[PDB]
Amino acid sequence: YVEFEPSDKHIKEYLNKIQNSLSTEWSPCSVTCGNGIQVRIKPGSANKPKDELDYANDIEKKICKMEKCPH
Ligand SMILES: [Pt+2]
Repeated sequence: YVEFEPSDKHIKEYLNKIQNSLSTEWSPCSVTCGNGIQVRIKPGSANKPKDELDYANDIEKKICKMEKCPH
């Protein structure tokens, strides 16, 4: 059945996109309408170099919901 949840592959793609602004503050929502994701570096991982961020443990993720997508 369709999951209707964001996928890890897609969240990782977003991480690539916003990597220059990635911080311990929540990122912008990945979408301007519908459902997307926001990500941030976990506060306890702020000291880590970019190349040692573990997806599961060092990155936090939350669903964000914008207004319905228009036709
Ligand atoms: Pt929104």
